[PDB]
This record gives sequence, structure tokens and C-alpha cells, in this order.
Amino acid sequence: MASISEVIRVSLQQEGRAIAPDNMNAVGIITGNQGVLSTADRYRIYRTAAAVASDFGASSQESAFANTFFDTTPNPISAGGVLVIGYWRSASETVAATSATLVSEQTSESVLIPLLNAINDGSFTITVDGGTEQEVTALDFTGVSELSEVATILNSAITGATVSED
Amino acid sequence: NGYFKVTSSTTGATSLLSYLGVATSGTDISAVLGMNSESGAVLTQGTDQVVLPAETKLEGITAIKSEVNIKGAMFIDQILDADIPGIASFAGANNMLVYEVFDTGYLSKNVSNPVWAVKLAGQSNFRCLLSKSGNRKFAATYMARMHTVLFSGQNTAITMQLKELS
Repeated sequence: MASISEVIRVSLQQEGRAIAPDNMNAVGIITGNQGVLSTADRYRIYRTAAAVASDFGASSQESAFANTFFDTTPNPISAGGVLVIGYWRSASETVAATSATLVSEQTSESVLIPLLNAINDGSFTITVDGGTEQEVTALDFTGVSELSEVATILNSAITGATVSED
Repeated sequence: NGYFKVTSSTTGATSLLSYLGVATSGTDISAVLGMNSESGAVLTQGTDQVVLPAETKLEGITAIKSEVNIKGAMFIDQILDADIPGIASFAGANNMLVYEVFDTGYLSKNVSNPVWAVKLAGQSNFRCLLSKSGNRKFAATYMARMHTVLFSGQNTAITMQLKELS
């Protein structure tokens, strides 16, 4: 009862990821609704009205401007450009305080896995600074094939702090 | 096949030492026969009695490559797990492939699972195969499908994704 969907994976409606280009025509629509974008979340880059709405909501003003933008048959994207949406603090910007955040620079998934696989034990010293500094040792990565797995192992390894992979 | 075999009727601890020598009573055939003492000739002296070599291990495959220079090997039996790393290392060192199958029990990312051990060890010459039935014959049609390549034609390097097997 095996399927095609493992050797020839065919799907529908996947939004191609958009990257900030050097191109002249990477235009911007600046909005004034703090509903989805923060001061830190100063902008966001789009290539399809569908994704625009699926992030903002098809009922949003920004959505409607996105439609009117995307309907011009010569579309800026047709010339290798992107749409962006910015944000300027129209109203009282409330910013809920977040937790301390730690990020790895090394985006490379491939290089990390073998090193973790070889190492049987582990050792690990974080400080939530909420009291006793952590002393974390019992780390095994032998059964890991993906970054999510080492992430979850770390989660179970650090108290009071959730870890994840993005 | 061009070889002249001379074997005494008696078996066990009976020696045909002589390399046909020379008789003073006639014109020799020994020299022209090519079985003189100077002439190269294999003379396996009769063994003492029946011999009972102890049961070797599948590691005794060392002997086979010692005499044939094969490149793709099998085993009728299933290779027991404790021998798996040994035969894998042998494959890596003696520069050949070894195809092996496993039932669904070995389907894990666990170290205790020998195949995942092979993966984490980089023993890439020890190819691991799956058969819910444990169909050892599946190795054969596998070995018989990979190795069909001439290495002198224009384009002959084949993968094995989706190849007809028997």
C-alpha cells in the first residue's frame, strides 16, 4: 500500500520563498496596522497575493492593496522583483516583554548531524540565571537524523526553557 | 587440462617424493615431462589422516577475497548482529561491497540497531537492504542489478532507484 507520494511528491499551492533582491523594482507598501508587524518586525517580503492574505487575512486592508498590486498584468514580480510591507507606529505600540533568546549562527544542518551522531555522551552548561546555573550532561544524539530531534533533546535537557529549530 | 596427475593408491601418510628422477637403464622422460626436481612442480605429500578444521566465522570471508578478488559478496545465512561491524570494517578495508538484508525489526535510528550503527560509522561499503519476509534472494537480484556496468562506454553509470529486479 506504498504510494507515489514518497518518490514523486506532487502538491499544490506552495508559495515560493521570497528574498530581498538587488533589483530596482522591489517596491514597498507601508501599512499602519500593528496587528501583525512590530517595530522589530519592521517589514516582510512577498511574491504572491495568496501568501499576503494568508499572513494578514483576506479581509485586511493590506490584503486588498496586495490584490490591486498583483492584478496589474505587467507585475513588478514579472521583472524579478518583490513586494514588501513595512510598518510605522501609527498608534500606541504595545510590545509585550519577551524572554531571553539564544540563536545558533550555524544554519548548516548537514555538517552538524555526524558530529552529534559520533558523540555518545554530552555536556552542556546554560544559565537561565533564575538560580543555580545548569549542569547538563546526559546528552545522546545517536538517534538523530534531523535538527528537530536535537532540538527536542535539548528541550528535555534544559529546565524552564524551551528550545526549537527555525 | 594440460596437467599430469600422479596419485598413489594408498591414502594417508604415503609420500610420492620423487620428481621422476632418472634411471641409468634408459632414455629419460622426466626432463621433457616437466616434473623434475628443478622443474616447477606442485607435490602435495599425502596428509597423515582426515582433518577437521574448526568452524570458521563469516569473517573467514577473508579467505575468499584472498583467492578470487571478487568485488560483491553475499552470505546465504543472515549475518548475526555481533558480526555486522566486523564484516563492515572488512568491507571497508578490502575494497569491496557486501549486500545484506534485514527484516523490519532493524527499522530504527537506534544504536542497538546494527544498520544505524553502520550508518553512523560511515561503513558505506556494507549495503543494507530490507525485506519483511527476510527474503535473502533479494540480495541476489540486488547484487545482480548494481554491478551491470562496463566503465568504458559513453554513459553507463547507473543508479538503482527504480530498477527491475527478480
